[PDB]
Amino acid sequence: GMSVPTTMFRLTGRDYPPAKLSHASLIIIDAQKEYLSGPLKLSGMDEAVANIARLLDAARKSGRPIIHVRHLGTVGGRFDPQGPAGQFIPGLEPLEGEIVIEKRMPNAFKNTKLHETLQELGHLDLIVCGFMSHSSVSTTVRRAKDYGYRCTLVEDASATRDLAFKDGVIPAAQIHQCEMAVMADNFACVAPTASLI
Amino acid sequence: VPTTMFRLTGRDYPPAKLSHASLIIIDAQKEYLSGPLKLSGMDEAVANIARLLDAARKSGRPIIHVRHLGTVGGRFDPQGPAGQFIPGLEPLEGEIVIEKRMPNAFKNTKLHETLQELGHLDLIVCGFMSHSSVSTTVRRAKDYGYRCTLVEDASATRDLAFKDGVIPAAQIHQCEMAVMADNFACVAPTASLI
Repeated sequence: GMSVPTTMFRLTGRDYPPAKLSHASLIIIDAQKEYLSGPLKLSGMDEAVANIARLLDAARKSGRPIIHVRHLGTVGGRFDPQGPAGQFIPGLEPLEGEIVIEKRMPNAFKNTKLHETLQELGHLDLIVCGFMSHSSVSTTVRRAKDYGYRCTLVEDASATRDLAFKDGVIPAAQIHQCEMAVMADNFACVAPTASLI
Repeated sequence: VPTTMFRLTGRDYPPAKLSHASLIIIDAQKEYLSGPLKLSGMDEAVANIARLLDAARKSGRPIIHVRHLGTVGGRFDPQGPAGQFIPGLEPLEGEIVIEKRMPNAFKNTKLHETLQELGHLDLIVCGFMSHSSVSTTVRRAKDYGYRCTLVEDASATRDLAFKDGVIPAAQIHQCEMAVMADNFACVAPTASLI
């Protein structure tokens, strides 16, 4: 057969199974209207949002803990909390009983008590989705590793945008695939929505 | 060509000047020269770390060597070659050495204490692997309010598996440099700093 890279997980024998929704807490990062238009408009949003909605539906049907994260934002600015950009994406609004936090940093733990909350909920397995894959999602998943959580990142329920590399452009798909490979190497199980619901 | 999150939020800062900076070299160890963790483009990355070290030493700057602890039968075997510094990238007396177990070089280390003691908000970061310990450490440094400049040609990674196959080291590295430049560090070549 064909030789391929080995994940840090498999090399060290630290690979864990993907999360089962039935034993997990679901975390939806930054499902906000900022990402539907303007310079932060993300690629492949129709399907990523449809998949977040599927995960939410499944989590609610199953009675699982659900945590919604949003940017604190800036009044009159990006993720404006007094304007459309700070609002939840239609269909991805929280319901009564669900946890909702506001954060300043890409790391959703920093000054939010997300750690205390996840301790209280009692699950080491986290299912993670949202935006942007390379920034708040990547950072939060990495931080969760430090606290000993097992993350399963839902690759088709997350998105990013085209990024600059010097005076050129890397498509959103290429950024996203690279970050999914990076996550799978050493920071999370990476899985499609259909495998969880 | 896209703008950055930094510029959109007005949170962009200038690249570091070596004269006002602390230099951090992440895991410049022999593990990454051979074996399953052999990284791509190491000849030039190591030559550039050596250039940064030279320049930092000539100018009397704080230099922090982060080394991975390692384990018997694991990576960076601390009783064997893999755990040693790459030739030419060894510390000199009066430099700092910090041992770590996790990709985040702050976790269970005195790296934060040390950076605070050194006084410099500006960090020049290089080393290995770009997507794992380097990316993680630079992301964590944002939390503490540090300004990072990541030296893209003094860092490296390896080919990785994904759902649709194998992504070459060069592609991983370029994408992570674009990611870093969006929201986590100024990204600059070695030549611009020395």
